[PDB]
Amino acid sequence: GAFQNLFQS
Amino acid sequence: QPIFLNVLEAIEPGVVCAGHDNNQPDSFAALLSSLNELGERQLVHVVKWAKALPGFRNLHVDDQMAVIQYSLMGLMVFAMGWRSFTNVNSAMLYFAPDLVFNEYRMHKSRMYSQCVRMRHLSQEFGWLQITPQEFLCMKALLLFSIIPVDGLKNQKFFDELRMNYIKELDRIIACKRKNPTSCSRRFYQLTKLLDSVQPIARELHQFTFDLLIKSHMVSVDFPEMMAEIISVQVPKILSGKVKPIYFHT
Ligand SMILES: C[C@](O)(CS(=O)(=O)c1ccc(F)cc1)C(=O)Nc1ccc(C#N)c(C(F)(F)F)c1
Repeated sequence: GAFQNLFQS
Repeated sequence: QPIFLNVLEAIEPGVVCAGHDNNQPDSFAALLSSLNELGERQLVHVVKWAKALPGFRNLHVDDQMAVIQYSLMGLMVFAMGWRSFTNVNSAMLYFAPDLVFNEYRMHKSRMYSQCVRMRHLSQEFGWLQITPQEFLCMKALLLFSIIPVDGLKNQKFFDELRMNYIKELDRIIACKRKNPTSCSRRFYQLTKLLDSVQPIARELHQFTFDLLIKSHMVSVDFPEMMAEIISVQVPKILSGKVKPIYFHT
């Protein structure tokens, strides 16, 4: 979700 | 050198501003919308900080994400208690340079009870004379202070990391050494202080959960990312599925 994609960049 | 302490100071994040309109009169919706936005901003910096911590990449990617989310509130509350101590000697709550709470705001936000607990925590830094070094080591230990009761994916590496952060904080505690009355007691004091972050983060979790639930009916905006964390991870804490690791009983 939204946090994993933050975690990604 | 003091390798470990160097790293903690090197990665410690800068000032994060909330973007709040300090010339509008205070309403609940504005204060809470500014806090939700600041919450997301500080979360972005917490991810970067955390990923740079010694050993953090020993953890399974999934344990990494989970401890960030679970420990977010305790972390922000602790950093904020320190900022209030250093910036205003604990008279007000220094969420951000552009979002300082006086008693009127504490009350308009409808989080007075939680705010008063936070101010107390802030005074404690004074009372105990916490050094900037002890602060940094304690804050680092808080990212490893809250886990699912059913354990993590690679729990053994977590256990080792945490043990090693406990060690570093013991190595660094402030005392005249030829007396472990100070050193053994200092540790006691600091671990009591760390424990007390948890009920406060729990009250704040409870209030934010409730606010998300009724948010449409009170005009508070949650960033999409905060909405997901509140609805997906927050309730594991409130339901007892994820729990703090306490020093004392
Ligand atoms: C009400 C709320 O905005 C909720 S939130 O930021 O969306 C949030 C959502 C999920 C979490 F796991 C933690 C925090 C909040 O707790 N904000 C907030 C923002 C900044 C700071 C600081 N500093 C704090 C506090 F911890 F210090 F209270 C709290």
